[PDB]
Amino acid sequence: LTKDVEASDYAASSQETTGEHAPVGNAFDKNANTFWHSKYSNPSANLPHWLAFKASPGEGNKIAAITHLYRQDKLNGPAKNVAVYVVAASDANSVADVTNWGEPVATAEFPYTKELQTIALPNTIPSGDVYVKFQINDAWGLTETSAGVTWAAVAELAATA
Ligand SMILES: [Ca+2]
Repeated sequence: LTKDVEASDYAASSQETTGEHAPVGNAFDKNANTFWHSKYSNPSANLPHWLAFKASPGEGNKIAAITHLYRQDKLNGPAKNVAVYVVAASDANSVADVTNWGEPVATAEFPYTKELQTIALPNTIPSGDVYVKFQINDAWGLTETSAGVTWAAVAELAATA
């Protein structure tokens, strides 16, 4: 019932730890002020960028939604076109082991905003413990109409059940 789910075993396509302290862990710490950021220091990562983690909802429940909160400080090309993949935690030893994520169970286009975004998931996803990949295919520019940025940042990523 609209409640948050234990996350663990965090992974990212890339992360910045040189130019600033922005590891994947920043996206799961329940602090709006901290964010994961893609590696932009040289050699910089490119799109798509993603975060993944394990969601543990309890035995008799299923994750209903992924939530995304951008950084809150400024508008710096927030995520635009996103995709969520899901597999059963049994599918591998850890998040990082997962070699096939299947078809996106959900997509979303986010408005030009810092506000919290919710992506409801289909009930065809496995029950109980799941690995989740949140992937950013496209980003906003520095205005709505300028060319999209090549980097990504997320202050918080979470699953509800
Ligand atoms: Ca954070």
